Amino acid sequence: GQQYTAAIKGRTFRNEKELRDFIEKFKGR
Repeated sequence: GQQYTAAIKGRTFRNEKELRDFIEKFKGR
């Protein structure tokens, strides 16, 4: 699969499950 390359620079995710959670962290401002 097309792994996320833009979405996040310097921190990539292998499991979208963890990105769904870290996403909850970015969305908060």
